[PDB]
Amino acid sequence: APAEPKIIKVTVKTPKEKEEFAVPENSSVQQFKEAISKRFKSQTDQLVLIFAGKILKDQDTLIQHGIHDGLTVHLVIK
Amino acid sequence: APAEPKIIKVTVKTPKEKEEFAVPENSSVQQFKEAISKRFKSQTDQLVLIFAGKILKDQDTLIQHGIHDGLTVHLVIK
Amino acid sequence: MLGLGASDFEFGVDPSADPELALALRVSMEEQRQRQEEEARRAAAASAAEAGIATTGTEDSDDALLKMTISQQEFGRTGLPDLSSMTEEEQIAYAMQMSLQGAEFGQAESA
Repeated sequence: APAEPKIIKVTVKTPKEKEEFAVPENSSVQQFKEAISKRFKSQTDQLVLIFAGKILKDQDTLIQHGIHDGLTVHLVIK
Repeated sequence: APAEPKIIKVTVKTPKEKEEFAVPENSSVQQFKEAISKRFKSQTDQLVLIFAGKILKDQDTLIQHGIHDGLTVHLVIK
Repeated sequence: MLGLGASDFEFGVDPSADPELALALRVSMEEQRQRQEEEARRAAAASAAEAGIATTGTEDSDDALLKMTISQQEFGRTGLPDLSSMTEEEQIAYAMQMSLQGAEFGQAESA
């Protein structure tokens, strides 16, 4: 399976708990937000991702930020 | 032609030069490395093949990668 | 005065007036550091293995001089990057890039 897009697992930490999500390394933040929103049953408009000391939004990309497998993201709902 | 095994000539390219080796299309990477290493007098321990944008190893086969008669390969010595 | 100056960092300390955000970012930075440490120690561990397998010498100073001399020469002769001068990974990457017929953009910070 020599596919360019490799699924990566990112540990999402939230005020409620932490959960690891698996998504394509070339996935977008919006896609990741959708996955997280489902697990936490939250909204992508209320939850904000944090990484590299900067807030990650839909305009941002996972790989663009250097978020690969075995990474730790900070989810902030508010 | 497809019926029964068939000898193919693979063109190996090395940082020193390139050469064509005739071997059955059912030749494995390990066998191919041995053939190239013999002519170049190198070792499979440092012999690494490249093709399809992916480094070919003894764990793969020539035909498995699509290597046939007239196909080219990028040999890299460590 | 510190008070008037920098506006007493009233909002230059807790983004959006939320100290939590500052802590989240700090932790995030720390998380990256932890990962970086693993990679840093990984290279050291691998390097140690190479040293053990290979012979042992105390010509570290001489090696540093070679790297500095070759580094300056490499830049000047960037137009002609000899494979021998470059590392096996660099040579391998070059072949891989050609295989993809121009892998990646090949440029940093598009402008």
